[PDB]
Amino acid sequence: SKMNVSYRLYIKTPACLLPLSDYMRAQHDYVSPSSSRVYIKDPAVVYTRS
Amino acid sequence: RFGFRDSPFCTSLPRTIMGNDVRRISYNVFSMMEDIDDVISEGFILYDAY
Repeated sequence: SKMNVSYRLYIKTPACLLPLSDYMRAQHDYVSPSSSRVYIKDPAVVYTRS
Repeated sequence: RFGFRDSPFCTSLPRTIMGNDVRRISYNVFSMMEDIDDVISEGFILYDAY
């Protein structure tokens, strides 16, 4: 590394990388709606009896 | 007059029953009624139709 490499390139640390110690920063919450919900596939029909 | 059992014929449709005027509902309103179960308990007259 010291003798056989001539030039080096440096960039800001990508934010996607994360050390193993900071694994709790990856904790996140996702919400799924209740399974009792029923989604209608039938259209509404409009009528009058007058 | 005719001696019928439980005669369905009245000389005239009564104006008052038990001291209160009999409710009159047009056929169109009765067709669209969704609280029909509460109405029939008291009794009513249907008109505006043949």
